[PDB]
Amino acid sequence: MIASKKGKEMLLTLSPIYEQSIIMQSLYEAIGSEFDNLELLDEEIELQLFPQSATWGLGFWENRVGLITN
Amino acid sequence: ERELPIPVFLTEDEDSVHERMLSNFQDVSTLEGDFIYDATRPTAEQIAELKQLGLQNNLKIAFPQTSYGTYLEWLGECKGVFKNQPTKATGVITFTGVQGTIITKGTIVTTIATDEKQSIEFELLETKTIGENETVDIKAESRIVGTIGNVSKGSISVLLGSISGVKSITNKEDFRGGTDIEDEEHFR
Amino acid sequence: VIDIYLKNEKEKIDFHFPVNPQDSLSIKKEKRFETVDIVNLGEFDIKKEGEKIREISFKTFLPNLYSELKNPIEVVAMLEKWVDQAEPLRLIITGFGYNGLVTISSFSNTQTAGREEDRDIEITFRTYRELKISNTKTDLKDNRPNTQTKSKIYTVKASDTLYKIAKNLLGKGSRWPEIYNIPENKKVIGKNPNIIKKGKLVIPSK
Amino acid sequence: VIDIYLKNEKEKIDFHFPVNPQDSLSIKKEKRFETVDIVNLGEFDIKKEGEKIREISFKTFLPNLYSELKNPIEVVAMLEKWVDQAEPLRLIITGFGYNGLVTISSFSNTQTAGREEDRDIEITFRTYRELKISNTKTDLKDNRPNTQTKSKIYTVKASDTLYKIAKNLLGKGSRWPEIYNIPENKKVIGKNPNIIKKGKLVIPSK
Amino acid sequence: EIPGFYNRFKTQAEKSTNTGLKGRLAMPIRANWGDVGKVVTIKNDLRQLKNLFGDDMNYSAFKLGKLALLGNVKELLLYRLVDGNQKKGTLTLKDTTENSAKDVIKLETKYPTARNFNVTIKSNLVDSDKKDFIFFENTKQLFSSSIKGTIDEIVLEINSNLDNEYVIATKVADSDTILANVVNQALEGGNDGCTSITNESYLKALEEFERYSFDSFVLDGVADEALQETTKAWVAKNKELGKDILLFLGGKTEDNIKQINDKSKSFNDENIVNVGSSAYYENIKYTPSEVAVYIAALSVSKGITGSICNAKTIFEEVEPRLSQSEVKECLKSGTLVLDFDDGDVIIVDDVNTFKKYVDDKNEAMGYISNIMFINTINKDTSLKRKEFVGKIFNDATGQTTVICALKKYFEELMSQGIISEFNVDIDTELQATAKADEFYWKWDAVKVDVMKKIYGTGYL
Amino acid sequence: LDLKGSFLFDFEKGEFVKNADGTLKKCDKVQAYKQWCQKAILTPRYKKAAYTNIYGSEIKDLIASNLSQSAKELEITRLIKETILVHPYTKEVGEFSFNWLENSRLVEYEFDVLTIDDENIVIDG
Amino acid sequence: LDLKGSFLFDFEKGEFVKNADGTLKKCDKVQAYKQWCQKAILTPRYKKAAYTNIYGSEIKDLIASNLSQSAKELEITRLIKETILVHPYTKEVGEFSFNWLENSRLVEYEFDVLTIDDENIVIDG
Repeated sequence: MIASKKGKEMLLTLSPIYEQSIIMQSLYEAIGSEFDNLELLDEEIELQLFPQSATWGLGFWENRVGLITN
Repeated sequence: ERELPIPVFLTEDEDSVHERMLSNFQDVSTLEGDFIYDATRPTAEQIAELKQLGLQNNLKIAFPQTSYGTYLEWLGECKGVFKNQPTKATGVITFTGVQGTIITKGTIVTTIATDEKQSIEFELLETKTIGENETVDIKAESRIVGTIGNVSKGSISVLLGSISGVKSITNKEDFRGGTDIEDEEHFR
Repeated sequence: VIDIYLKNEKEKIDFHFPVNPQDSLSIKKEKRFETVDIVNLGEFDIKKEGEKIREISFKTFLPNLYSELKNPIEVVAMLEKWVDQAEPLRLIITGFGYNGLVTISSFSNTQTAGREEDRDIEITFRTYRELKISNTKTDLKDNRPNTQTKSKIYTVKASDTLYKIAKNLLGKGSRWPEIYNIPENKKVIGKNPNIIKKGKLVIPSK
Repeated sequence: VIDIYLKNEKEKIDFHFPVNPQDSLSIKKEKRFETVDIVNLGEFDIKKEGEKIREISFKTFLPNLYSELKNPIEVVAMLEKWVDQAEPLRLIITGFGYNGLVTISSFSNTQTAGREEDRDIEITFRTYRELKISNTKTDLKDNRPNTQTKSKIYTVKASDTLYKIAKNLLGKGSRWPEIYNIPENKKVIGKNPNIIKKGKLVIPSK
Repeated sequence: EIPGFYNRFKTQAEKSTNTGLKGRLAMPIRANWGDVGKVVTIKNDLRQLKNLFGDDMNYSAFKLGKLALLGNVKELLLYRLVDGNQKKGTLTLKDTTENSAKDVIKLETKYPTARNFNVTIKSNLVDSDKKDFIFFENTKQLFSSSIKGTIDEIVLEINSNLDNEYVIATKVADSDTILANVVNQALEGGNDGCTSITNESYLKALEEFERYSFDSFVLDGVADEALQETTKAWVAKNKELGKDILLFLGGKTEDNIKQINDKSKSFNDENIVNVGSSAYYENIKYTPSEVAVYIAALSVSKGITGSICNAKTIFEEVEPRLSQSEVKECLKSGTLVLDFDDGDVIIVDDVNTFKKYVDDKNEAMGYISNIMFINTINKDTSLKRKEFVGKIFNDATGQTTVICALKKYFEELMSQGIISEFNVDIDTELQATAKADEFYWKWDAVKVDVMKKIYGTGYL
Repeated sequence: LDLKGSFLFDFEKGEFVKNADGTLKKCDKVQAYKQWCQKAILTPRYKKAAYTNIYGSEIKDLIASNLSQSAKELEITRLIKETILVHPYTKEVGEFSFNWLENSRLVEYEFDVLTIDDENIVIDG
Repeated sequence: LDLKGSFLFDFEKGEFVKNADGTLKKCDKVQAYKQWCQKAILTPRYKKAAYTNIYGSEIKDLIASNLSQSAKELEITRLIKETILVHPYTKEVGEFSFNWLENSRLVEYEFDVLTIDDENIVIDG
């Protein structure tokens, strides 16, 4: 069975024939994994947009304000 | 507030994504409901939803021209401007009852909850005793910040519990200590 | 056995005629063609490719007391309302073996001298059709009639997303900004379109 | 039970038919639409947005002696006068459940060989409609028919003021100078329009 | 009222929609409010349920009652099960002028309960000779009225006004001066009896329900094995008395598919139904025992013609989602299972616990609609029976009268389209030894079933 | 369209509902529309000079009329239907019912349908 | 026209058939069309969000309907016929048959006709 949350939803969006399809289930498990990562990545970009939650993007903010990035 | 220009890429149509995805296939059928369509269409649809919603919202919160909420606050902190905070309604409540009765700080008295309106909770800021005169006045405060509260003169008439000997609880004058969160657009 | 069902959809009403269509049903069919004469040869028949609208008509009486039933006055008001309905009606006739979208062309009621409660009905239908006004390639035909209706106000469910609501309830799915840009939807929805809650009432356009 | 009432208003007459409409009433309804053919597709039905004028017709006899009654000759003279009336008539039919403004299209009487006192009547009505020829904003629709009539001469009451008379009796209320500028109104009214007396007879225009 | 024109407005939910419903259901409800220890009939009205038993979702009365109400049952026979220890909220109000503070009035809740009814009396600001009596439920105002100082009027005025369906005043003693001002005095001493309901206490409701008649019975959202076995025997007993009661049950929350199916297999009576799945409804979970209330209501509401073979339930999500194989096992075991399909929770196949045997003709007995159809005919014949047992002369003309009555009654079922063919005739065998109320007759009918499955074969 | 909200007015008490703050209790567009409908029904037509000819009804005048019972039923339907439908938010009013509970004392029902009650077709090219 | 082939999928096993090489078993245009037809029949309409309104059928929803037997037969004919005919390759579907083998449990047949099944006139000037 698909492990990815997004994979399960995307598989359910198709016709119901794929209950036993290991191939299709494995396929959308892989697709769901990437979309899960992108959603996490997308949330990560939101943190970079501010100096308070910049995290690894804080160097950009330090670069923006001229502070010695380190 | 200002409208947000959006890059053309972030506003791509779902079918345009799917059409590009199916461009390379030329041997196998790509009809709707076909297996190749099944493999590709959910990806194209998911991309469009994420691209149109997730990314555009991220662009919106970037600048103070279009940011909001906590996001707009932090951009206020970039240039050291803070939005105003709310306050609790403050006022005085008159109590009448047996002189031996004692009223403690932290006691809760509210307004009359009804079907139309819910009761506004207020807390006493002082501990007093009725021992000298049957009437006493206790400073009180709304338990919730904001202009909620700031009630009329005789609004406060409800005690959640039941204190022995108390004959009547009535606010004497309208409360005035309340003020709401500053408007986002005003803060913007 | 014979029955007649009118399944209105813009008004979700599944009307079943209390009374069978009196004397006899009948449907014509006439090929769409034109006649042309040619000098020294005479007449000829040229078929025209398009089809032809054809009518179904009959007459009934709506009895006062009979198996499901309703007042004849309300039924007449129901049908007379449906006459002006732009959207099509689904007509099914069991014994006659007819099934297809139609629209009421003409309708008439009548109160006879006796039997004042009943209403003699004479109704006529027209076969209904629809007008469906890059990278050319063969694809599925657009033959399916799109006769389906939904409430003008939507209650958001737990798993829903604004894109998903647009596709399920407004077709292409990229139509979501039409839902969002309505000020009532903007008020109830947060300033982030991507965030939504179970409950919030949302108003699809049109 | 069935009754027919014709409530004329420009002549404040509430006529009630002494006799029910003979054999059978009937009203049609036909959707306003046009047919168009398309090359290689055939016919299609396009609904036209506007509604359609529909007719109600029947026939009666005005008996000489029967429950309220009047001479058939006068009744025919009454209706024949109403045929030329530009203003609309209100027609109510109890058992048929019809109620709406109509105007008489055609009317005809007849004296049979016997029964010389009675007059066989055949009458036809047409559904009536009205033609209602800054700072744009939504407001109440002008759907209410304005069928109401008042005497052409007004007797001023105690509390009345000339502005109030204009609004009650001529609509907008700012129309008062139309009442005043009539020389008869100027003569009876004082030179001050703002001053008026109970009694003074006043003539609204038109 | 004065002659003239009057008008009001109401929400469409307030429409008298009770018309057209069917079926009768029973419940031994736990309730915070209302009559105790008696059966009460409700005509499928939410407000009626609200007034009669409050609206506390924590208590099984309003919660399960709402679900059964949503099941479109014509009449719901509710019994306020109680633990004992029953008490009514009560309070005593005292006079001012007497320095001993004479107690003159006792107030009491209309029904036993434990909810926070409170009283606030303040000096009437317009006139000290009167005082404003405001009745509270917790912080919420519930009723207000000014009153004269005399005690008899005060008790009368409290008992007079419309909004005192909750509390009834009572005079303890007479006095001249008005009651003492007080604020939010709770009517202490009450008790709803919901605490620690005994297993035995359910049996009291059962015997009370027996004198009444109802199409089905469902437990109060409880999966206790002893109650189920007790109710199993109780319903079986009532069958022998001619009362054909259909029982709905639901296994415990922690029971897996294995436990549920074994429970259904363990008792395979056609009068018993096991729900094998919890369900969701605005984020509030409902155990299989709780869901059986809604299942029972839908089955009862469908009556004869309808069935729940694929009915779309009101529920929003079912926690145990089963594969087709798991569904097949549960369905084979007599377990009734709700399945999730495209955002819709749908009951499947209308089964009951009777699936072990299905011995040819008894295959139909495994479905709820078939049993409901059978029980109703027995009830109708039983009604016609009691009109004639020892009350019509047992002659051929009289017997022909009875057959005419029964035959016409079945002919009504033909008019409904329920039955394709039927026959009712003299039971010549048992007629050999007839007596005054021992005339015997036989019949058989062909019930029309609801379409359940379709098989298509695409030739190409 | 952009219809706007209005302020509550308890017709039972004949007074505006006001919050503990003392400000009058605002309410929704749909609540305001329902408030408006009851007011318009209770306002006789042509008599209260503040409003034009569109506003108001004529139900009170029908009481003195000599029309039969059935005729009065239709007039009630016409009058109520005409008065309500002037509002933009109305879609349709109908399903009228009547019950002459006594010899000559009547109770009647009718059902109102909002613009939002419409059903929308789901299709796009 | 140039319809294209597709990949087999054993509906009995609910899995793709793959060669000993491990590649999925390709198959003919006509085989692909038959594969598509069965899939489209089994796909309920308007519910599986990947596909538009054209794709899918509504046979499952008909089970809960209250229509008579004969009415349901026509609806089955309409629904199956409408779903299949969207494919370009379809010429005609018909010759429907029904058999209510039990009281309320049905078996039905229908015959599909391809574009290639057409008969061609033989003539040239």
